[PDB]
Amino acid sequence: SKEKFERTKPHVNVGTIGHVDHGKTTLTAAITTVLAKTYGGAARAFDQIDNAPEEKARGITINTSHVEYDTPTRHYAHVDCPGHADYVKNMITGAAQMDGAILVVAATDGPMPQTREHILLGRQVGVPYIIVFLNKCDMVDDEELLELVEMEVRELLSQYDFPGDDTPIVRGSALKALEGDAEWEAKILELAGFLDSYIPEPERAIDKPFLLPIEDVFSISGRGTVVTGRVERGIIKVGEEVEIVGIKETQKSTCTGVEMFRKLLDEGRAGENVGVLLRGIKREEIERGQVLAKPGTIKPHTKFESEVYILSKDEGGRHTPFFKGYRPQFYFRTTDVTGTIELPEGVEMVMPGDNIKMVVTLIHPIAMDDGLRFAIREGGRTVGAGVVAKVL
Amino acid sequence: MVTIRLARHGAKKRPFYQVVVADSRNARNGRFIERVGFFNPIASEKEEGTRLDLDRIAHWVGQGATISDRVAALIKEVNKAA
Amino acid sequence: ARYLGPKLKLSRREGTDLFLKSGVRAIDTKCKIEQAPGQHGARKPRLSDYGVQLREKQKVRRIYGVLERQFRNYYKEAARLKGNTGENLLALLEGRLDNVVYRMGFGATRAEARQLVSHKAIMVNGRVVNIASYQVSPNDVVSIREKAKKQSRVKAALELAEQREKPTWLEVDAGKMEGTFKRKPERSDLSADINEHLIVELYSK
Amino acid sequence: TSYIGGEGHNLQEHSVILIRGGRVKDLPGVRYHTVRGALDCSGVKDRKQARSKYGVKRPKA
Amino acid sequence: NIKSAKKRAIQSEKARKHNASRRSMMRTFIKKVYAAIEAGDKAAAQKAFNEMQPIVDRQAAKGLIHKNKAARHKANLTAQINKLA
RNA sequence: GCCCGGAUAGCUCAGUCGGUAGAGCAGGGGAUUGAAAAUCCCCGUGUCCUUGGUUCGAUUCCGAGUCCGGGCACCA
RNA sequence: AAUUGAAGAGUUUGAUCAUGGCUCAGAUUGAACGCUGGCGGCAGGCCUAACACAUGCAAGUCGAACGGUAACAGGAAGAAGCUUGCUUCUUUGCUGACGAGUGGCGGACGGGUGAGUAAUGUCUGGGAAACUGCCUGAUGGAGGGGGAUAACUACUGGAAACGGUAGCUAAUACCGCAUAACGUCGCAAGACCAAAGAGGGGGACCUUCGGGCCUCUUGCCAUCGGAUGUGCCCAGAUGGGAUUAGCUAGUAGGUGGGGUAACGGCUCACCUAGGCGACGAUCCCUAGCUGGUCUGAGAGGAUGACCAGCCACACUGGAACUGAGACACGGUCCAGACUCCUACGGGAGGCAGCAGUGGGGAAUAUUGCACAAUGGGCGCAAGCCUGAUGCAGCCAUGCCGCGUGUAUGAAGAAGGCCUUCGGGUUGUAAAGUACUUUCAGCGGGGAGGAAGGGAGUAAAGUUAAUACCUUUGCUCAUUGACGUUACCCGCAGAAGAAGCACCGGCUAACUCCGUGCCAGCAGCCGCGGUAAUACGGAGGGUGCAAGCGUUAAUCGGAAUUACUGGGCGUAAAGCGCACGCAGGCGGUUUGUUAAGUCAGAUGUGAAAUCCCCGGGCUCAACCUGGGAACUGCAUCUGAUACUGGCAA
Ligand SMILES: Nc1nc2c(ncn2[C@@H]2O[C@H](COP(=O)(O)OP(=O)(O)CP(=O)(O)O)[C@@H](O)[C@H]2O)c(=O)[nH]1
Repeated sequence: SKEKFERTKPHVNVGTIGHVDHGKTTLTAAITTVLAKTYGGAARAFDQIDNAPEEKARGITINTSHVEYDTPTRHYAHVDCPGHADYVKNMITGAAQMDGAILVVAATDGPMPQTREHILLGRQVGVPYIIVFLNKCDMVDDEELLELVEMEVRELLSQYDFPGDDTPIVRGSALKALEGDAEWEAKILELAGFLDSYIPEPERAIDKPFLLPIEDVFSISGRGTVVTGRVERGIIKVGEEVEIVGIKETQKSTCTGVEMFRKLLDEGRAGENVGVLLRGIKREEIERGQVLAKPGTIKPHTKFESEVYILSKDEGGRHTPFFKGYRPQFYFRTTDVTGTIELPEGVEMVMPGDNIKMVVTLIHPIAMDDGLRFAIREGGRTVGAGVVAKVL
Repeated sequence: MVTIRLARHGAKKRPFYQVVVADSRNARNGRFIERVGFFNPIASEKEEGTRLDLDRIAHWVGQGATISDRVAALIKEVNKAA
Repeated sequence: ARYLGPKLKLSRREGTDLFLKSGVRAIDTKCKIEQAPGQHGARKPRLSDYGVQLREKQKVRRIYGVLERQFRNYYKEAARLKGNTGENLLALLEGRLDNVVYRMGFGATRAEARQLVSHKAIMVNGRVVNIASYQVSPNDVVSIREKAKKQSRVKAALELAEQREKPTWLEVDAGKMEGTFKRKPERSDLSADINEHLIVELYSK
Repeated sequence: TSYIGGEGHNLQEHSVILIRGGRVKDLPGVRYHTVRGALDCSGVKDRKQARSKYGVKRPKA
Repeated sequence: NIKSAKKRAIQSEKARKHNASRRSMMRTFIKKVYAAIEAGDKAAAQKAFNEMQPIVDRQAAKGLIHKNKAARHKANLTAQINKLA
């Protein structure tokens, strides 16, 4: 299908990051609400963005819900991620598509170690922009306390390379704006105009060989199988053959459908974050984590040597050193693979907070490239963070 | 309702037309009364190009056979004098 | 389609000369013939009746280079013809174009003759023919196009048949790599030693 | 009851397979086999000769 | 079903109302005769017959009765009245 | 995507509710019978699936994955 | 010219001959799976769940039937800015055209599936108690009026779907009157029965200035035909089980009435007591059928996917309506079940149409392009609609064609393998070398499928008419979805293009190493319990080839269901014996019948498929011309020896 997409504004990927119960989902409903009162059509609510019985029962997010809008500047794509400890895997899948992350900070608690992980995962997935919206501003009056809270958000981003001291921390109330307030809507509209100023239209390399990260799979009843993901590189159009590359025995299919949230786009260029239709592929064969590439230019790379910044208990890693043979999870922004920690002669056991480099052998092959920044999670804690130096 | 039309037989990209006498309510290759002659559109120039058993055709005209203009085009092609 | 392998090993298996490596030198003689079809060519075989029926089947195919599915269709055509099947089958196997071209000096070897037809060089009645299995009707002709004419290979290969017998059912001009065909071959005119009799029994079952 | 061919299999009480006809005439009441190269009952270890049956692929190395 | 050919549906409905009316008036005059024949009114049955003649034949000419059915309605019923009279 | 039961000597499996891994069959020897089976007698040959800790010591308590079986939720 | 057509082997036993099963060699397939993988041509592609299905499309057209015009482009009056005719632009159905509606026509065609049905069906051949829109031949008519309704307005219900009330107006919508005949009814007499008009052109005449009036085209009404399709009847044929032997009472027939287009238990009222059954009725199970396809020497057996014919079905069950025709796939209503929407009162939907999805499963495709050709619908026509169809995509699925190269090359090498370590083999194979370049790949040329149609043009029919319409030539611009086409040219370079099964006997083709009745092999008999031509590997060889194998299924071999063409003293088997009904068969003669039989003829046996002789794609498969055949059935005319009937 309904209403073919009309090429009007350059695409932008954005969305929420942060601590549990911090109004990330309410802000998501509130942002487009103020924007529904400015331009276009939107303003979904609490009942719509939250879809599961589990979610609307305990006020949580188990699946990364997506919403779309566009200011008079650019075209936008909002990614609503969870904030719960066991749902960190979900927000990382959302982190693989966002051109610019947006931290949702409640005025009460502020900078948390859990909020610290939502930030650290942003640098290890490639995102450079974070506009922090202080939510619950209508609940605080004691500014001396709140100004000390805001500066701790900036230096924590500054700890993790995000220029927080240069970052405009947006202050406002999302509750009133979602219900129709003329006062705090501008507070919401603060981040909106800064979204058109702090986060511009990046390098959209549409002239490269096609490659696309698999976010999730949505089988359309009547159409077939639609995989989801933003175009990492290259271009696609209905009438172009691709492949199913990654974990299992790699197969083939054809690009036969691209939708920008119901809007039919003929040619989905680089940066376009949509759902991609697969021809003759079942639900079972394709899976979460693989990648769609050009017909045969990405082999199933298995082993690679990486430069890894090992964290400490103070930096989010383990609290006790771990020997040769450690089996953690490796987030390739969507590809959670367990791998062997091949320690170099000189590091018998990994102390909390080391500056080392190890060789990793994957248990499931995938597309690999030198310079791939990937974080390391185990036991709820992101135990490490590395970047690929050598691909074997 | 009787009619004189073509049949479209042969193969892909190499048509052939059994000029036949059939009921108009059938299909293109369906039920018919009788095939009367034939036609080959790829018959440029050789020993055999087109045949229409004219006398039996004209017999059906008096019966009330509505000739299709394509077939009528062939009758105008294999004329009484031409 | 083609055997495309060691085409002298075939002659050692059947024991008979097949003119596969006819080319320039007259007789092979440098392959330890008749006693070495393979690694254990020292084993004097029993060679039973099914073998003698089958060895005859392979030999004829090995000469003209035909495949089983293709060769069986030649037998299917031979049965429906009038006269005698054993004769008309030898007529169809002879009526092949690459076999006709082989009888004209063009393509000193039967394989080369197949390649010559394969590369549009062979032309009949002003019509280029690529199909080496082109059935030649009686009273026709053959020649070579101006493009691939006397291309350093046709000359040398033509010299071979000049030393051969040059059969009755056809006639060569050799003025411009020119040929002319006549009536179809007779059993007594072709090969003079083959026993097609064993072949007819094989395809009966 | 179907005979599992080859030298060495990899089944574990569920392993979905494919059945093909044929008797064994060595086991009482066995009238079927298991297809080596189809579902979960994979190809036999290191077989060069006749690998269509027993499902070994062409060796890359 | 929703189709532009739904006119054929409503037009058949409109045609049926005219058809239900005309077919009913025809049958009453036929039933008028049976009321007469059972009574033995040799003149009245003839009156009813001669009265229903132009209305039963009119239905045959208007594409409703098959112009043989109506003829049969005349024939056998006539065979009754001259048998009585 | 979420929630459960399981991966234990070659095989089949019990044991925990922090105490240094057991049973049947197995395999071999003896006793034995015109021969064999059997029976009795002796023992783990274990990375308790992998990985880190809390700890004097972790199958254990947990936190997290890997694989297997089963169930449920979301529908570009 | 038209079927020139028939193979066996293995296995019981110490050994033989028999009998006799089991198994194999072949061809084939809507094929599936493993392996490998180059192109093209022509075909095929849900046989499993008649399971359920989002979206798009699959059936519309005519203003030359009518009231109208909501829009878009003109014309007109006028208005506005200002380049006062350059623009803006309000009125206006007056032209070009056309939504919404009335009406005519098509929607019953074509496309899909095989659930049901064992006979209400199908095929063959006859037969009469039938009907037939559109097409068409012949004969005639085509007079004159009336009353409504939708659309359109106003109010109003319902969330919507969907209506309701009061007025407006039309016709090729409806309805009388009139008028009727070789039409209907009837013995005749008599009685009664139809309707539609519009459009083009035009000199004169007439203009209440709509138009009348003339001509031309088409249509309307009545009737008899023809042709066509459809409906019905009768006879034969049309699976397995008798461990289903009796079944039926609107059932079998009659008299009268009704009903259908049409005869009739099709339906009634009464009477008669019968009707069917061993030459298989009922009953159960299974199943679409046929021309055909597969195998086969044939006779038969099996099967009947694609093409085509016929039948039935269209969510399940039922009924009826309109209509020439349906008891109707994109029609109505009702009940039910399952989804869907809901303001919860109440509604909407039907992919067994093309695609596609879920799911079932061993397994089967693209949410492609065009209406150019052909055909169908409508229309005067141009055109409008067409998931028919024409192509294209995808899959080696089948069939067929071709390539992956040729010549040369004896150190008769290396490496591998065997060895009597003598050597042989791998092997002219490779290297090297001299040639070539099909199909791919890239850059250029280039058919045919296209006939018509449209405008103008001239002539010819017709006409009062150099007008209009029809017909025949001419010209311009063109109409190709396929399509970066079939084919042709150049280019560089052996360059991108070889696997799979098997090697004991059957059944084409061998040795060694390793495992030791373990691992395993296998179609049949079987091998392996330290020497394997049988297992696993290596070398060589054999067969087949872009395919090779395995599995499943049909036939064959199987003269192991024997009509062609088997047996019964003991191999499996003569009822224990006799009597005898139905049934089958029958000595000899004459005459006759001509039923069986034989010949000849004609009707028919749909076409295609198979066969013979040819033509056209580079050939082939494939398409295709004619012929033969379709082994049969019906009727007539003769023969009448033989069999049967009849008479002695
Ligand atoms: N006073 C106040 N309360 C607010 C404001 N914004 C949100 N709240 C409340 O904060 C709560 C969290 O809402 P939610 O949208 O579930 O958060 P979440 O970020 O999805 C949490 P999870 O991490 O579990 O998925 C709700 O109660 C919301 O109404 C604000 O500006 N002011």
